[PDB]
Amino acid sequence: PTRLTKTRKHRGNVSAGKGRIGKHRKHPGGRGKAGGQHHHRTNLDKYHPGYFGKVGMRYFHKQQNHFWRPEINLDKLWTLVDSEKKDEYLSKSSASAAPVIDTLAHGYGKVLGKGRLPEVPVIVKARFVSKLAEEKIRAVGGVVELVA
Amino acid sequence: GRDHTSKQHVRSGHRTAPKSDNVYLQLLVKLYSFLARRTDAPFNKVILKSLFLSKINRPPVSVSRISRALKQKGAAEKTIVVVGTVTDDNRLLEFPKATIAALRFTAGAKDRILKNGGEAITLDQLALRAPKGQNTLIVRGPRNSREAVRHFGFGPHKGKAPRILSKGRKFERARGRRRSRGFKV
Amino acid sequence: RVKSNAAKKREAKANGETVYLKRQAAKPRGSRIISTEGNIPQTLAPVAYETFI
Amino acid sequence: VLKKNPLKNKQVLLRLNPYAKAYAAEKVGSAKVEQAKVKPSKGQFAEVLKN
Amino acid sequence: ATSVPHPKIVKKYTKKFKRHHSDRYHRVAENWRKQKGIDSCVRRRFRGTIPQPNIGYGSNKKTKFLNPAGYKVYLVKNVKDLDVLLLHTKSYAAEIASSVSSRKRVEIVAKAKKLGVKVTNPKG
Amino acid sequence: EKAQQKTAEERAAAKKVRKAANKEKRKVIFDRAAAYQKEYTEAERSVIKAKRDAKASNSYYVDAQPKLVFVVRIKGINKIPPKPRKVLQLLRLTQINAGVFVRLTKATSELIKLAEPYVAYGYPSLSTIRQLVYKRGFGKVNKQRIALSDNAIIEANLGKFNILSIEDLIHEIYTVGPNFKQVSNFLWPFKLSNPNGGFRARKFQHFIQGGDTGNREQFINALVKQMN
Amino acid sequence: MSQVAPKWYQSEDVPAPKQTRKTARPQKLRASLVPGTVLILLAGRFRGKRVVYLKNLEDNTLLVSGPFKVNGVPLRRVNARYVIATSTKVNVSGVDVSKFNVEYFAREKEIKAERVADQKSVDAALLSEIKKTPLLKQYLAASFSLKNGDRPHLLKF
RNA sequence: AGCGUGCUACUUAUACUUCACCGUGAUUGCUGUUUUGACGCUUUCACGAGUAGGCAGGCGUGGAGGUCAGUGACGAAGCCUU
RNA sequence: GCCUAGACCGAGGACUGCGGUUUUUACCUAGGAUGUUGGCAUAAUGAUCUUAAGUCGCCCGUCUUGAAACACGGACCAAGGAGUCUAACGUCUAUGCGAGUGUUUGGGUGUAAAACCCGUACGCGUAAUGAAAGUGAACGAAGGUGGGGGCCCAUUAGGGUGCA
Ligand SMILES: [Mg+2]
Ligand SMILES: [Mg+2]
Ligand SMILES: [Mg+2]
Ligand SMILES: [Mg+2]
Ligand SMILES: [Mg+2]
Ligand SMILES: [Mg+2]
Ligand SMILES: [Mg+2]
Ligand SMILES: [Mg+2]
Ligand SMILES: [Mg+2]
Ligand SMILES: [Mg+2]
Ligand SMILES: [Mg+2]
Ligand SMILES: [Mg+2]
Ligand SMILES: [Mg+2]
Ligand SMILES: [Mg+2]
Ligand SMILES: [Mg+2]
Ligand SMILES: [Mg+2]
Ligand SMILES: [Mg+2]
Ligand SMILES: [Mg+2]
Ligand SMILES: [Mg+2]
Ligand SMILES: [Mg+2]
Ligand SMILES: [Mg+2]
Ligand SMILES: [Mg+2]
Ligand SMILES: [Mg+2]
Ligand SMILES: [Mg+2]
Ligand SMILES: [Mg+2]
Ligand SMILES: [Mg+2]
Ligand SMILES: [Mg+2]
Ligand SMILES: [Mg+2]
Ligand SMILES: [Mg+2]
Ligand SMILES: [Mg+2]
Ligand SMILES: [Mg+2]
Ligand SMILES: [Mg+2]
Ligand SMILES: [Mg+2]
Ligand SMILES: [Mg+2]
Ligand SMILES: [Mg+2]
Ligand SMILES: [Mg+2]
Ligand SMILES: [Mg+2]
Ligand SMILES: [Mg+2]
Ligand SMILES: [Mg+2]
Ligand SMILES: [Mg+2]
Ligand SMILES: [Mg+2]
Ligand SMILES: [Mg+2]
Ligand SMILES: [Mg+2]
Ligand SMILES: [Mg+2]
Ligand SMILES: [Mg+2]
Ligand SMILES: [Mg+2]
Ligand SMILES: [Mg+2]
Ligand SMILES: [Mg+2]
Ligand SMILES: [Mg+2]
Ligand SMILES: [Mg+2]
Ligand SMILES: [Mg+2]
Ligand SMILES: [Mg+2]
Ligand SMILES: [Mg+2]
Ligand SMILES: [Mg+2]
Ligand SMILES: [Mg+2]
Ligand SMILES: [Mg+2]
Repeated sequence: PTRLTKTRKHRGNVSAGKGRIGKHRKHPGGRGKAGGQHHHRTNLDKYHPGYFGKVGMRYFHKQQNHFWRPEINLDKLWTLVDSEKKDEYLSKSSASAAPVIDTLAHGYGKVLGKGRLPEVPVIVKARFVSKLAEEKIRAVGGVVELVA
Repeated sequence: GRDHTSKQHVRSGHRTAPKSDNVYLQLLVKLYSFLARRTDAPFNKVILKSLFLSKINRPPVSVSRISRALKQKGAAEKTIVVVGTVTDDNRLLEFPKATIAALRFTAGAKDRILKNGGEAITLDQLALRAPKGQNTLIVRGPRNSREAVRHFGFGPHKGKAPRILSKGRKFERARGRRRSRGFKV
Repeated sequence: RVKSNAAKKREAKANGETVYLKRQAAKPRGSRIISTEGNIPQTLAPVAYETFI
Repeated sequence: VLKKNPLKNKQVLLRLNPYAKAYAAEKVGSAKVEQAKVKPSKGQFAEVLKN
Repeated sequence: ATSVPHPKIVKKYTKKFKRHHSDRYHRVAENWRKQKGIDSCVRRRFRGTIPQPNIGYGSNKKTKFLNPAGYKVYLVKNVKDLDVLLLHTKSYAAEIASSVSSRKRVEIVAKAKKLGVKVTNPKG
Repeated sequence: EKAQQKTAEERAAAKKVRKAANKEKRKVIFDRAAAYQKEYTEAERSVIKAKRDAKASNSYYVDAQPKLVFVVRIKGINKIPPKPRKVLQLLRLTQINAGVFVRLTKATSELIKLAEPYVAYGYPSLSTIRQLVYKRGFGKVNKQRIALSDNAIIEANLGKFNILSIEDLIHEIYTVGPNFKQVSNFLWPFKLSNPNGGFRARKFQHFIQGGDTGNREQFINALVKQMN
Repeated sequence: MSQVAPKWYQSEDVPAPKQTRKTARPQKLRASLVPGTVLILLAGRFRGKRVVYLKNLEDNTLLVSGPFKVNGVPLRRVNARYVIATSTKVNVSGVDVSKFNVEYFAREKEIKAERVADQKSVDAALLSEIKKTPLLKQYLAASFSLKNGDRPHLLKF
């Protein structure tokens, strides 16, 4: 709303809050990102280091679909078990019958190993796993089954 | 004339009321304005200040924090007090039976307190079973984990986050971030 | 001074009395009586001007 | 609501200092001193008159 | 003081606060405007210049808003507007709006006299 | 009306008991004031006797150097160098005609020496101290300037320092006592008027050269008589 | 003015005054005001008239008579601050002024027969004592005025 | 009624002292008497210069939702007026 | 210790306090002016306007270290007349939900540009780091130490537990 802006309160004061010496001018200092190497170096060096220069190799025609691999950690892995049957599975799971967790079918590419698992065997289906994630799954008596 | 040793006409710099115009938050302040004014209990004076805090000054307290706070020695049956929202944590393996008084509960949080035998009460229900805050335990959420705090106090060799819209190798990584491109700060 | 204060405090505890350990700034001097045996006051006057070159 | 000077209001003076009553009753402000009609400066203190 | 008793009414400044140079130029109206000029003799408070509004002239909170008879004046449009002054007839007075017709104004004056409300503008 | 008469009777009984208890406290402060008067007179006569004896015995009695000073800021708040400004602020002299009591030591003497071109100070007599405390004496209670109109204010703020009366406070100031700091800091700086009779023709020069600043010593009492 | 309604909490009850501790104390008259003193009236109808002071009424006023035959100034009250107390005195020990008080001068043109009788009874003794001092009756019958070069700060009365 | 110097009294700033009132900041207390206002009431103390500039609290205008079953051809708005 | 001349002021509004006198569960000068008398209400009293007198008062706005300036605009008056909207953002605040969140691209529906309803994806978040190939977050109660509000046991003190 315009009735809340300070332009309405500056009415009657000569300079409208812009100063009498400095005044409000068209473009003192330039337009946009002007002077980044000469007189705005002190700004870009302090607040945006790394701005100028080249780093790394280019990639012509990069399709981000190739690199799709959403991550799921171990502390969030049991949220993929059916909510209505989570508590029963946590009790009756054994080596003879353990829940199957299809991580790819839920939209995840790699299983990572953050957190701690319940001491309960599980069968985890993943495209990729980390070394420690699979070590923790085997320790609770589970297994990782690679899919594609 | 006076030689002033301090600045004149200085506001206290602390909130004396919520900025919110929610009438129901006013009633809780009403109740604890009376309690802090009349009980000499330090618990009620702390709560009155906490009811004034802004959204970033009352971070959510996860149900995992309550589990960890109840795991202190001799604190298993204390009353957990959260001036704010209590959120769920799907990374917990188990939750105890506990009594928790909070401004708000999420659907997952309430489902977890009652499933494990606990109670999820409001701060007015707290004031009758504990008008002096006896056997209570105030829990506050992490304030410095916010993303906005990542950019606070940014400077050379400060280790803070650049204020940037996109992230990648072409975005503020070459000169001033790398010794092969001049210097590194 | 820490050691001296500790020694004074323990000796006062041993004697069952008290000792004050805070330092004090110099205070104005007390009253006193000036004897004039051999020291009868000598009268001085400002001296006249002379040139010594 | 109004500060009253104990040096003007006698009742306030007695409120603050009850001993003022005894001071008034005993005439402590005009108390005589009992002493001898001596003059001990007859000797060497006449060094003040001349030297 | 036919109204509820009040302290003596003090008006710290009784003249109008007139805008600087509203007397020199017709385009400058007497409605007060604060001078903002760098060299202004009035903004810098030179001796001999006009008085200016400041919070020191504020009215005593016990005599504030009281007319010479000791009443606070409430604007009345229709006869139902006098109902809010039923329990305040000795501290609040009614003022009839200029746009009330000659018919309704007579009814308001008649009911106000019945209700005991005092009327500040009884002739018009 | 019934409730008012019931509470009035209860108040009357409680006030009867309170007055009975306070009578003893007033006897205590009466005895203390009488003892203070006795020791003042005895010390004065002792000093007079010592002076007379030293005069008789071809000796010279040297008075004990004053332990207390009353400092009045007679200079405005404009054009003060940073160090004397800070010194005047630390003496709580932040306005013209502000007075404060200072216990003389080396530290406080070098403080007063720094403020010397802007203040007039001296050695106050007992009657001057009494007049100051009676007419313009105020206490700092919860950071508020409260008139010393009743001995209960002094008791409530200095009873842990054995000050139960205005005369206890005056005695503690005059004969500089073990709790002089607390007693003088409880006293709000005295706000005096201008002198009746004026200053000298030009204030801001030392008292020795015909001005008003610096140490005037016992004539501070006359100056306080002009300003209080 | 505006349309600001009175509120329900705006009470109209008048509080009682606090209990005042201004207990009145008696009037202290000037040392020069002694019954029988000749006074000069400075204001009022009888301004400039020299009159005899008779009694101190309980109203803080002074009972005064001309006497009426000499001056035309009757028995009445005056205020002590509108009077110059001279040094001339008349022996009024033989004048009965017991019946004179505030209620005598109560407001009820005509004149009471009682008041005329009292005028004569008082004036008989007043004239008898006035004749003893020569020129005192003539002095009382003459009006007072300030002549050129009269300085009241230097004159004795 | 000049120059050097001493003395008595006197003159008066928005400065100082006491007091009234305005505002700001703090401060005392207020729910079995909280009693149809607690965004409210109340005790006390200190303080008040200000360009550029910041913030806060308000006044006024065209038009809009709701409400006053508001004013009005028995005269709205506008305009002139010790 | 005592007497005495004058000026200005009278905030507060049942009681509550401290003293004093105690002749007394009473009185007082002691937590802020009362008593009495006269006059006036066709008015003494107060305000404004105009004008006279006394005293002071240079033309505003602007740039400037410095303006009444022999610096610039302005003869006068009325009406108009200048920090806006948008895309994307930083801080702070309020609100809804909360490890998720966003109905409005679209579909349903309608009293039809409104209101009401629906869901897949997608954006942001939930993982970082490296130029990249790639790898990828618990020794321990998700750590120890000194503080740390609050809470618990105590009984000045002291101890326990100690979120941010
Ligand atoms: Mg506005
Ligand atoms: Mg502004
Ligand atoms: Mg400005
Ligand atoms: Mg302009
Ligand atoms: Mg700006
Ligand atoms: Mg400009
Ligand atoms: Mg600029
Ligand atoms: Mg680039
Ligand atoms: Mg000031
Ligand atoms: Mg201060
Ligand atoms: Mg941390
Ligand atoms: Mg981010
Ligand atoms: Mg670029
Ligand atoms: Mg290089
Ligand atoms: Mg005026
Ligand atoms: Mg006006
Ligand atoms: Mg006037
Ligand atoms: Mg202007
Ligand atoms: Mg200037
Ligand atoms: Mg009209
Ligand atoms: Mg009562
Ligand atoms: Mg000091
Ligand atoms: Mg004088
Ligand atoms: Mg002189
Ligand atoms: Mg001079
Ligand atoms: Mg000369
Ligand atoms: Mg002033
Ligand atoms: Mg003034
Ligand atoms: Mg209640
Ligand atoms: Mg200001
Ligand atoms: Mg300003
Ligand atoms: Mg305002
Ligand atoms: Mg509007
Ligand atoms: Mg428009
Ligand atoms: Mg509308
Ligand atoms: Mg109508
Ligand atoms: Mg005209
Ligand atoms: Mg009054
Ligand atoms: Mg007492
Ligand atoms: Mg003139
Ligand atoms: Mg002039
Ligand atoms: Mg220019
Ligand atoms: Mg320029
Ligand atoms: Mg120039
Ligand atoms: Mg100019
Ligand atoms: Mg020139
Ligand atoms: Mg120029
Ligand atoms: Mg130019
Ligand atoms: Mg033009
Ligand atoms: Mg021109
Ligand atoms: Mg012209
Ligand atoms: Mg924004
Ligand atoms: Mg997504
Ligand atoms: Mg999604
Ligand atoms: Mg290792
Ligand atoms: Mg610790």
